[PDB]
Amino acid sequence: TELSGQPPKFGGSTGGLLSKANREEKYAITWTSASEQVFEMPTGGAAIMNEGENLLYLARKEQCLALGTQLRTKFKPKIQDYKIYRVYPSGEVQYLHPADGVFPEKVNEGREAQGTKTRRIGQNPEPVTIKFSGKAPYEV
Amino acid sequence: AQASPTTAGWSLSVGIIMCLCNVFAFVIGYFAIQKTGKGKDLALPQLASKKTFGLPELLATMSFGHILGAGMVLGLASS
Amino acid sequence: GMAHGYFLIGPWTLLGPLRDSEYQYIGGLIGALALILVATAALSSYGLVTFQ
Amino acid sequence: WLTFYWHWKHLGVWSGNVAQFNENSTYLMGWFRDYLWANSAQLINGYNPYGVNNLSVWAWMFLFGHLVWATGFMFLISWRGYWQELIETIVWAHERTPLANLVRWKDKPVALSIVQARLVGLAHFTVGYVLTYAAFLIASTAGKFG
Amino acid sequence: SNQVVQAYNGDPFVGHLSTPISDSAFTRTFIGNLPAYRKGLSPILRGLEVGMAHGYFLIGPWTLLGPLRDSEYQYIGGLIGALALILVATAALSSYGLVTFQGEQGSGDTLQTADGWSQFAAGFFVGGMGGAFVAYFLLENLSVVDGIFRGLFN
Amino acid sequence: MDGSYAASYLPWILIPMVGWLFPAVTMGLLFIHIESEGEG
Amino acid sequence: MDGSYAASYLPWILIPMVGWLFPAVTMGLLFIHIESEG
Amino acid sequence: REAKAKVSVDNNPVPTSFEKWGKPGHFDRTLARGPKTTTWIWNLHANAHDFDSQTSDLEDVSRKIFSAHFGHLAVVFVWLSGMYFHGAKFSNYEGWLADPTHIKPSAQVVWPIVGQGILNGDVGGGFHGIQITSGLFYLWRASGFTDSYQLYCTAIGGLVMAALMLFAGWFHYHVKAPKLEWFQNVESMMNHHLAGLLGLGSLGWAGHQIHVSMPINKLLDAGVAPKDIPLPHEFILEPSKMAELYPSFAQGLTPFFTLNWGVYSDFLTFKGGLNPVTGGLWLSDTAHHHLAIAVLFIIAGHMYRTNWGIGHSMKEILEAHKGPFTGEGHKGLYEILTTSWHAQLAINLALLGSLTIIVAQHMYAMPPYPYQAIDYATQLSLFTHHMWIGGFLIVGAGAHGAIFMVRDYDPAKNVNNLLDRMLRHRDAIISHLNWVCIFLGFHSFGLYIHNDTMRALGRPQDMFSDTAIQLQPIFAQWVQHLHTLAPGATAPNALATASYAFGGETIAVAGKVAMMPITLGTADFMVHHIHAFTIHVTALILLKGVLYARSSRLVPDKANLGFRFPCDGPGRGGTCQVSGWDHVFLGLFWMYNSLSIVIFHFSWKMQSDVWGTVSPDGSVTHVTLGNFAQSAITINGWLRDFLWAQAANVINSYGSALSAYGIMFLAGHFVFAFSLMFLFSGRGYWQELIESIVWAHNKLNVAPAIQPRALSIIQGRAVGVAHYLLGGIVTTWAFFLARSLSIG
Ligand code: CLA
Ligand code: CLA
Ligand code: CLA
Ligand code: CLA
Ligand code: CLA
Ligand code: CLA
Ligand SMILES: CCCCCCCCCCCCCCCC(=O)OC[C@H](COP(=O)(O)OC[C@@H](O)CO)OC(=O)CCCCCCCCCCCCCCC
Ligand SMILES: CC1=C(/C=C/C(C)=C\C=C\C(C)=C\C=C\C=C(C)\C=C\C=C(C)\C=C\C2=C(C)CCCC2(C)C)C(C)(C)CCC1
Ligand code: SF4
Ligand SMILES: [Ca+2]
Ligand SMILES: [Ca+2]
Ligand SMILES: [Cl-]
Repeated sequence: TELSGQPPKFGGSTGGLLSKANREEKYAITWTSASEQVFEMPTGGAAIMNEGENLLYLARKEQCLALGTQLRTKFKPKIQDYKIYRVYPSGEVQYLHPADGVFPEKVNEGREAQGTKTRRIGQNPEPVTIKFSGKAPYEV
Repeated sequence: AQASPTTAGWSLSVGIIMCLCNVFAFVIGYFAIQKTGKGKDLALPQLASKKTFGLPELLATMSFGHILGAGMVLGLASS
Repeated sequence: GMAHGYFLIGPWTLLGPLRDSEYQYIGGLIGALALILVATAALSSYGLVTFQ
Repeated sequence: WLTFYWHWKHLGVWSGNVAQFNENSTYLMGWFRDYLWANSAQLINGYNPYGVNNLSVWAWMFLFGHLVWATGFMFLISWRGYWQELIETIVWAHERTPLANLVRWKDKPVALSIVQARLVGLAHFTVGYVLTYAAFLIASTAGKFG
Repeated sequence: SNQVVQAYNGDPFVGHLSTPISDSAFTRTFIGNLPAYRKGLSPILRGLEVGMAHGYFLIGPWTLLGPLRDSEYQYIGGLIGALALILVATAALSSYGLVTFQGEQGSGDTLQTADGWSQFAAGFFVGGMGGAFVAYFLLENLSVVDGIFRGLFN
Repeated sequence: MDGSYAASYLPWILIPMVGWLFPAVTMGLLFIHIESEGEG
Repeated sequence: MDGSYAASYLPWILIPMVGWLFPAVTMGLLFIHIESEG
Repeated sequence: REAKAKVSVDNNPVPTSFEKWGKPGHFDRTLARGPKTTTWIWNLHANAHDFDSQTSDLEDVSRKIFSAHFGHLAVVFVWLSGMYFHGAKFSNYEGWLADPTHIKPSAQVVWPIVGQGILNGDVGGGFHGIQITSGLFYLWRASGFTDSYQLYCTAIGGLVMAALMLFAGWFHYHVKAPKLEWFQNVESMMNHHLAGLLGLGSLGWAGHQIHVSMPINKLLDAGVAPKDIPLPHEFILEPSKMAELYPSFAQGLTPFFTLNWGVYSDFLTFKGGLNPVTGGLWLSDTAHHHLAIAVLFIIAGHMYRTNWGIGHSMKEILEAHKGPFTGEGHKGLYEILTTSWHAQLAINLALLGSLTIIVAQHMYAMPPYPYQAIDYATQLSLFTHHMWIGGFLIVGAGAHGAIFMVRDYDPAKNVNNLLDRMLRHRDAIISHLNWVCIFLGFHSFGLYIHNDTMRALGRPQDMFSDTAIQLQPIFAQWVQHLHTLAPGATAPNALATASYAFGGETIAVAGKVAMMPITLGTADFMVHHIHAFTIHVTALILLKGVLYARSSRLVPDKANLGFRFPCDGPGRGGTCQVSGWDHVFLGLFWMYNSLSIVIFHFSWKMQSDVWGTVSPDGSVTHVTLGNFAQSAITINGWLRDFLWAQAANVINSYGSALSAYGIMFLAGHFVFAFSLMFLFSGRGYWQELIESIVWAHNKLNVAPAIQPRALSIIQGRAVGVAHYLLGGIVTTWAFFLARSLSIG
C-alpha cells in the first residue's frame, strides 16, 4: 500500500538515487528505532534515524540489506523489525524482505524448496550427454 | 651592507621601549588570557599589575613582551 | 525572411556611406545582415514575452 | 628467443663477422648490447631533430608497438572492480552536468569483464610484441642490408 | 541557515547536492535560459541558435593552428575544417535521435522526441554552417570591417 | 580614426560593444524582466 | 602526393572514401543495428 | 618519576621471557594453533606489526608502538654508526680532504676474490675502492671532520646511542609502560617537538657550526690544509683563535643579550650565493639560518596549553573553524587524531614524503655541502633517492588513510564535519579528478605524440617546439626574473640570489660548473605538465581508495569486508581490486611512473643545459651538448638521445670497476620480468599445479605435513608489485650511477 515513516535526518549526498529510481526501479527500507540514533549510510556518510518509524529510499536492494544488517548487528537495542520493499515508477510497491515475515536464516513452515537437486554435486550429467541442447549439467 | 643596531640599551632601548612593550604585553595578557590563574605554581599575593595572577601568566606575558620589545628595538634601529 | 532580406540590401547599397567606395555591395550586405540579426532578436524577444 | 637467436646469428653470418655472435652470445649482456642496443641505432634515427630517412615509419611503428604493449599491461595488472567504481563516478558526473543531460546513453556503461580484460590486455600485448619486433627486424636488417 | 550547501530539491537521498554552482539563482537563470532549456522554444530554434554559436567559434582553432595557417589559404582551410566538423556533428546528432527515440514518444517536451530531435539537428546543421561561414566571411573581409570601424569610407 | 596611445586596438572593439552589444543585451534583459508574468 | 602509375586520380578520391565515407557509413549502420528495437 | 607531571605508567605489565620466541605466531590467535597450510607462514609476516589485529586494547597498542619506535631508532643509529665507521677505517676521507678536486670519494673496499676485486677502481692518491655517491665526505667536511679518529668516535657514540634506544624500548614496554592517558597529550607532545626537538636541535647545530664548521671551513677553503688546522676545541680553549677569524667574537656574547645583533655580521651573514672556492652554501648563511629556525621553533613550541592555563587548546581551535560551506567544520577531528593511530600515521607519512621530495628539489639546486655540486653522481643519486623515499611515504599515507577509514572511522562521531561532507560528495570529487587527469594526459602526453607524428612526417614547423609552435612557460620565467632581481630590491640585505638556477652568474668550481641559470622552454613546459598529469593520476587512485573504503554503489558493505581483501566475487560484473589495499597497489605503480619520469627529466635537463665543463673563456660546454630542447619534445627523443645514448656507459661497463652496474642493470630487468608473472596470472592455476606436484610427492612419501598452498590473491599482488618496483628502481639506479660516473 502506502509506505509510512519519517525520513532520516540527513544533509544530503551525491551517492543517493539517480535517474534509475524514476526510470527503472527503487527500493525502500522501513524500521522502528528506540531513540534518535546515528547510523552509517550505505551511500556514504552518517545519518540520524528518528525515534519511532523511519522510511528511507535507496537505489539498490543490496543497499537496503546492508542497512538491515547494520541495524540488527550494530545497535544496543537491535533493530530487526525492518522491512525492505521494491518501488516501481508507476508507484507500485512489492514487499520483499523478510519474505514470509521471518528471516531466511532460520527455518519456517510454508516455504517451498527451489533449486534443490536430489543428486550429489559429482553426479551431474556429462556435458557431451546433453550437448546441442539449451541446458547445462546443473539444469537437467 | 648590514642593518644598523644599537649597542648599549641605556635610556631608550630599555624602559622606554623594552619595559613599555612588557607593560603592553602584560595588559594584552590580562585582557585576553583565558585561564590566568590555572598554573600548578601559584604567584605571591596580588600587589599591582607587575605580577598579579599566577607565575605562569607573568612568565608568558614577559616572554611575549620580550618578543615585542626585540622586534620594536630592531625596527626603530632601522633595518 | 526571403522577401525582406532580399529587398533590405538596396537602401544601403545605393545610399549608404560605402556607396562611393570599392566595398559598396559588401557594405550593403553587412548592413542588411546586421539589421536582420537585430530583427530576429526582436521577433524572438516578442515570442518570449507574449507566450508565457 | 627463436627470432633473437636467428636474427643475431644471421646478421653475423651476413656481415662475415660471425665472431661477434660466437663470442658474445654466451653471456646475456652480449645479447643486450651487441644485438638489441646495436642494431637499433639505425631504426631510432628514422626521424630525428635533423630530418627523416626511409626508416621513419619503422621507428614510429616501433614506438607504436611499445605503446600498445604498455597499454596491454594496463588491462593486465589492474582488475575490474576499481574501474567499475570509477565508471560509476563518471556516470554520476554525466547525469548531473547540464546540457549534457540532453543526452543519455542507450547502453549502461560498465567496466570490461574479467575474461574480456584478460583477452584485451593479451591482445594489446601481442599486437605490441609483433609490431615492435617487426619494426626492429625490418629496420635493422634493411639499414644494414645484412 | 548559514549553510550555503543543502539537499537537492529538498531530497537528501537523491544523488546530488544544491550548491552555488549547481543550484543557485544565477545558474538556474542562466542555464535555464540557454537555447537548450529556454521555456517555450521549438527544437529547430534551439538548434539554430546553438549551431550559430558553435559554427561561429569552431572557425578559430584550425584558422590559427591548422596546417593551412601558414599558406595563402588560411581562412578557407579553417572554414573547411569547421564545415566538416559540423557535418560530422550533424550526422552524430541525427543518429543519436534515430536510436534513442525508436518506440513510443514521451509527452514531456518536444525536444525529447524523434521528430523534435531531428528538427533540433536540422537547426544545428543550418546554424552551424551559417555561423562558420559568417565568421570566415568576417575574417576574409577584416579590412573592410576595419575601415567601417575607423570611419575610413567617410 | 587612429590612436597613438597604448593599446589603441581597445576602442576599435570597445566602441561597438559599449554602443551596440551592451545596450541591445541590457535592453533585452530588461524587456524580458519587466514583462515577466510570474506572481507580482 | 602524386603517382607516375596510371589512373593516379583514383587514390586521390579513393583514400578519403576508404578512410572517411566507408568507415562512417559502416559504423553508423552497425550502430543503428546494435541499438535496434530498444 | 612523577615530578608533578601528567605521567602515568604501569610498573610491571609484561614479564620478560624467552619462551614466546619459540612460538612463532604468538601475537595472532589464528596462527597460535600451529601451521597446517603454507599460508600460515606468509600471514605470520603480514600481521607481524599489525598491532590492531593482535589486540583490541589501544593502550597496549600504543606501548607496542612506542617500543617499536625505540627499536627502529636503535636500528637507524646502528646504520649511521656503520656509515661513520666505514668512513673512519675503510675510506679515503683524509686523502680526499687533502685534495678534493683531483680524487674520487671512495669507501667500502672489496675483498679480492672470484674476480670481484676489479670493483676497487683507482680513485686517486693510490686508493682503490668503490666510489660512493651518498656524499658523506662533503657532509663531513661541512661538519668540520679533520681526522678519521673523529669518525671512529662518532661511530662509537652512535653505537652507544643505539644501545640506549634499545634499552629504552625494553624499559618502556616491560618495566615502565606509559598509560593511554600519556600518549593523548598532543598539546604537550607538540610543544616539545617544536621547542625541544626542532628548536634546540637547530640551536645546538648553529652553535656547532659557529664553533667547529665555520672556522675550520674558513681556513680549509683558504688552503691551510687539514693537518695544519688546530683541533675544533682549540677554538674554544683559545678565544683569540676565534677572534682572528671573526673580530665580532672579540666583543663576546654581550651584543647578543643587548640586541646589538649587527656586530655579529662577521659570522652571521646573508650572502645568498655560493662559496666561490667550493661551490656550496656559505656556512655563515647556514648557521644564521639554523639560528633563525631555532628561535622560530622555540617560539612555536609555546602555543598549546599544558599545565599552566596559558596556551591554545587544539580542540577549541579545530571546533571554532566552521563556515557556510563546510557545516560543523573540524569538530571531531581532535577525537580522531587522539584515538586513532592510523590517521596520525597517514597525515605524517604524507607530510614527511612531501618534505623529502622538497629536500631533494632544494638540495639539487642549492648545494649545501662543499664540493657536492661538482660531483654529478652524488647530486643525481641524492635527488632520486629522496624522490623515491617521498613517493613511497605518500603511497603509505594513502594506505593508512584507507586503513583509518575502515577501522577507526566512527559515523556517530563524524556528524556533518569535514570528513562527513567529503564522504557525502566523494562522487563529485572523484569524477572531477578523473576529468582533470584525462585533460592533463591528453594535453601533456598527447602533445608529445603530436610532435612525434609531425617530425616523423617531415613537418618540423607543425611541432610544439621553441622553433615552431612555442609553449613558453611565461610564469616560471617571470618568477625566475623576480628571483634574480631580489638581492638589492625585494631582498635588500641579501648579497646574492637565493640560487643561481633562477639566473645570475654561472658559478663553476675547478674545471666543471657548479650552478648556472636553468632556462625553461617548450620542452620544460611539456615535462612539467607530464609531472602534473602523473601526480594527479596517482593522487586520484589513492584518494578514491580512501574515500570509497567504507562503501560504494557496487559494494555498500565494503567496510565489513575489511581494508585488505582481494574482492567480493565475480558477481556484479566483477569486483576485483575494489579494496583500499588494491588502490594502494595500483597507486604504487603510478607513483613509480610519476617519479621515474621526474628523475629522468632531472637527469637529462641537468646533463643537457646545466652540467658540463667550462673552458678559460667563460664558454660552457655541457655534458650532452644542450640536446634537451630539440629532443625532449618527442618520445623518440627520450628513447634515442636519452635512453639508448646514455645507457652506453651501463652496457659497456664490463671489464671495469663498474661491471657491477651492468650486472645490477640486467638483474633489475630480470626482476621486472619476474614480477610480471605474479601480476598477470591467478592463484587457481598455481594451486592446480601445486596439487599435481603434491601428488608427485605423495608417490614417494615426501609429502610435507604443512600443505603447500599457492600465494593468496592479495599476496600475489603484493609480491608482483614489490618485484616490479624493485626491478625498475634497481635498473634506473644502475643506469644513473654508471652514467653519472662516466661523464667526468
Ligand atoms: C554565452 C551564452 C549565449 C551565447 C553563446 C548566445 C549566442 C547567440 N544568441 Mg543567445 N541568449 C542567451 C545566451 C547566449 N546566446 C540567453 C541566456 C538568452 C535568454 C535571455 C538568450 C536569448 C537570445 C535571443 C532572443 C536571441 C539570441 C540569439 C543569439 C545568436 C545571435 C548572435 C548574438 O546574439 O550575439 C552574441 C551574444 C552574446 C555574446 C551574449 C550572450 C548572452 C546574452 C545574455 C544574450 C542576450 C540576448 C539578447 C537579448 C539578444 C542580442 C541582440 C542581438 C542584436 C545581438 C547567437 C549565436 C538570437 C538568435 O538568432 O537566435 C536564433 C536571438 O534571437 N539569444
Ligand atoms: C583553439 C582555440 C581558439 C582559437 C585559436 C580561436 C581563434 C579565433 N577566434 Mg575564437 N573562441 C574559442 C577558441 C578559439 N578561437 C572559444 C573556446 C570560444 C568560446 C566558445 C571562442 C569564441 C570566439 C568569439 C566570440 C570570437 C572568436 C574570434 C576568433 C578569431 C579572432 C582573431 C581576429 O580575427 O582578430 C581580430 C578581431 C576581430 C575580427 C573581431 C571581430 C569583430 C566582431 C565580430 C564585432 C562584433 C561586435 C558587435 C557588437 C557585433 C554586434 C552587431 C549587431 C548589433 C548586429 C580567431 C581566428 C572572433 C572572430 O571569429 O572574429 C570574426 C570572435 O568573434 N572566438
Ligand atoms: C585484400 C586485397 C587488397 C588490399 C589489402 C589492398 C590495399 C590497398 N589498396 Mg587495393 N585493390 C585490390 C585489392 C587490395 N588492395 C584489388 C583486387 C583491386 C582491383 C579491383 C584494387 C584496386 C585499388 C585501387 C584503384 C586503389 C587501391 C588502393 C589501396 C590502398 C588504399 C585502399 C583503397 O583506397 O582502395 C580500396 C580498394 C578497392 C576499391 C578494391 C577492392 C579490394 C578487393 C577487391 C576487396 C578486398 C576484400 C577483402 C576481403 C578485404 C575485406 C576486409 C577484411 C576485414 C574482410 C591500400 C594499401 C588505392 C591506392 O592505390 O593506394 C595508394 C587505390 O587507388 N586498390
Ligand atoms: C625536549 C623533549 C623531547 C624530545 C627532544 C623528544 C624527541 C623525540 N620524541 Mg618525544 N615526547 C616528549 C618530548 C620530547 N621528545 C614528551 C613531553 C612526550 C609526552 C607527550 C613525548 C612523547 C613521544 C612519543 C609517544 C614518541 C616520541 C617520539 C620522539 C622521537 C621521534 C623523532 C625522531 O625520531 O627524531 C630523531 C631521533 C633522534 C635525534 C635520536 C635521539 C633520541 C634521544 C634519546 C632523545 C634526545 C636526547 C635527550 C633529550 C638528552 C639530550 C641531552 C643533551 C644531548 C643536551 C624523538 C627523538 C616518538 C619516537 O619514539 O620515535 C622514535 C614517539 O613514539 N615522543
Ligand atoms: C612510518 C611508516 C609506516 C608505518 C609504521 C606502517 C605501519 C603498518 N602498515 Mg604501512 N605503508 C607504509 C608505511 C608505514 N606503514 C608505506 C611507505 C607504504 C607504501 C608501500 C605502506 C603501505 C601499506 C600496505 C599496503 C599495508 C600496510 C600495512 C601496515 C601494518 C602492517 C605492517 C606489516 O605489513 O608488517 C610487516 C611488513 C612486511 C612483512 C613487508 C616486508 C616486505 C619487504 C619490505 C620487501 C621490500 C624489499 C626491500 C625493501 C629491499 C629488497 C631486499 C631483498 C632483495 C632481500 C602496519 C601497522 C598493512 C595493513 O594491512 O595495515 C593494517 C598493509 O596491507 N602499509
Ligand atoms: C602506456 C601505457 C598506459 C596507457 C596508454 C594508459 C592509459 C591511461 N591510464 Mg593506465 N595503467 C597502465 C598503463 C597505461 N595506462 C598500467 C601498466 C597500469 C597498471 C598499474 C595502469 C593502471 C591505471 C590506473 C589505476 C588508472 C590509469 C589511468 C589511465 C588514464 C589516464 C587519463 C588520461 O591520461 O587520459 C587519456 C590519455 C590517453 C588515452 C593516452 C592516449 C592518447 C592518444 C595519444 C590520443 C589518441 C588519438 C586518437 C584518439 C586515436 C584514434 C585512433 C583511430 C583509429 C580512431 C589513461 C587513458 C587512470 C584513469 O583512469 O584516469 C582517470 C587510472 O585511474 N591506469
Ligand atoms: C586563468 C585565471 C583564472 C584563475 C582562477 C582559478 C581559481 C578558480 C577555481 C579555484 C577553486 C575555488 C574554490 C576554493 C576556495 C574555497 O576553498 O572555498 C572555501 C570553502 C570552505 O570554506 P568555509 O567557509 O567552509 O570555511 C570554514 C572552514 O574553517 C571549515 O572547513 O571550500 C569550499 O567551498 C569547498 C569547495 C572546494 C572545491 C574547489 C577546489 C577545486 C580545485 C581548484 C584547483 C585550481 C588551482 C590549483 C592550484 C594549486
Ligand atoms: C562573456 C561571458 C560569457 C561567455 C560567453 C562565451 C564563452 C561566448 C559566446 C560567443 C559566441 C559563440 C557568439 C556567437 C555568434 C554567432 C553568430 C552571430 C552567428 C551567425 C550567423 C549569421 C550571421 C548568418 C549566416 C548565414 C546563414 C545562416 C544563411 C546563409 C549564409 C549566411 C552566412 C548569411 C557568459 C555569458 C557565459 C558568462 C558571462 C560572461
Ligand atoms: S578473478 Fe580473483 S579477484 Fe577477481 S572476482 Fe575472481 S576470485 Fe575475485
Ligand atoms: Ca603547413
Ligand atoms: Ca563614402
Ligand atoms: Cl625524434
